[PDB]
This record gives sequence, C-alpha cells and structure tokens, in this order.
Amino acid sequence: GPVWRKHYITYRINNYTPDMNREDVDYAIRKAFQVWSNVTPLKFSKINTGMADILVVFARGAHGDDHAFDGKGGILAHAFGPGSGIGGDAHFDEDEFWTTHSGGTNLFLTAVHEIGHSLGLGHSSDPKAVMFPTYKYVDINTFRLSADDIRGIQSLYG
Ligand SMILES: O=C(NCc1ccc(-c2ccccc2)cc1)[C@@H]1O[C@H]2CN(C(=O)NO)C[C@@H]1O2
Ligand SMILES: [Ca+2]
Ligand SMILES: [Ca+2]
Ligand SMILES: [Ca+2]
Ligand SMILES: [Zn+2]
Ligand SMILES: [Zn+2]
Repeated sequence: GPVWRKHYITYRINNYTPDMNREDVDYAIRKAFQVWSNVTPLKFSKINTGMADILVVFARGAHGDDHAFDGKGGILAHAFGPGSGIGGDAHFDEDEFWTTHSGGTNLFLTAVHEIGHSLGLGHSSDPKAVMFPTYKYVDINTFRLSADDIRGIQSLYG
C-alpha cells in the first residue's frame, strides 16, 4: 500500500486531551515517533501551525471522518495510511482516559501503534507485535518493537 515518498515528515498536535499534562502529551507523542525513526530513515518534526503530514487529534463520537468513536473502551484510536489530506492522520478517542502510566489507556503505547498505521503498516497476527490489534499495557520505559514490527516497517522504508 501507500508509503511516504520523502524522509522529512511533519506532525501537528491539533488539540490536547484534558486527561494529561500538556508537556506529557507532547513527550508521549514525540517518543512514539522516535520508536519508528529508530528503525527507518524517517525524521519527524512537530510544527505549531499550518499543514502537517500527520495531524494528531483527540475527539469523541462522530468527529467528521465517517469513522465514529464508540465511547469508553472498544476502539481506542485509529489512523489513516500515507496520503494527502487526512492521509497519515491519527485520531485518539477522548472517551478513553489517557495516561503516562499503567492506568487508563497509555498514550505512548497507543501512539506507537497508530503511527505504525500512519506510516503504512497494517495489523499483525503476532501477539508480541505493537501492530497486533489488542491493547495490553507493557512497561513503557523499556518498550521495544517486536521482530515482526521491524520486518514490517523495514519492508516499507530503509
Ligand atoms: O483501538 C484498538 N486498538 C489499538 C491498539 C492496538 C494495540 C496496542 C498495543 C499496546 C501495547 C503493546 C502493543 C500493542 C495499542 C492500541 C482496539 O483494539 C482492537 C480491538 N478492539 C477492542 O477489542 N477493544 O476493546 C477495538 C480496537 O481494535
Ligand atoms: Ca472508545
Ligand atoms: Ca495528513
Ligand atoms: Ca478523556
Ligand atoms: Zn477519526
Ligand atoms: Zn490498529
């Protein structure tokens, strides 16, 4: 499927969840991008205004893309593959309670998965992969991609 055809990729945080400190949202998202730039030639930069490749949005219920959220639980987030417009964008369900830790739903871990989609990855059947469909908390301080995730992303980039 589609991939980004350039190495410098921008993201913009459209709005911030009230669930977390602003700086913690910034850091979680930055770290999640870093997971993927660690294993590809991609470079990610946060921009404050204008058109970014990847728009990060927090929203609940119906939010303008025909892919409505479902309240607390269930769908935690979704993201669109590389392309113009909404392509690349990552949306996080505001009806979740986002955190920096094991409580609620961990933003960093969810963002690693969603950014995988923003870069062109689909779901993996391997329960050890970050691209596995099911959320399960793992210690964020020592988090690592599975071999399957690395094979997947490196088949697309680098
Ligand atoms: O948003 C999701 N998932 C995104 C997601 C997947 C995996 C991780 C993940 C977290 C930690 C480690 C590895 C992967 C994070 C977010 C949800 O998981 C599936 C099934 N599902 C569900 O059963 N919810 O109760 C709805 C939706 O689709
Ligand atoms: Ca939900
Ligand atoms: Ca976009
Ligand atoms: Ca919330
Ligand atoms: Zn959406
Ligand atoms: Zn997914």
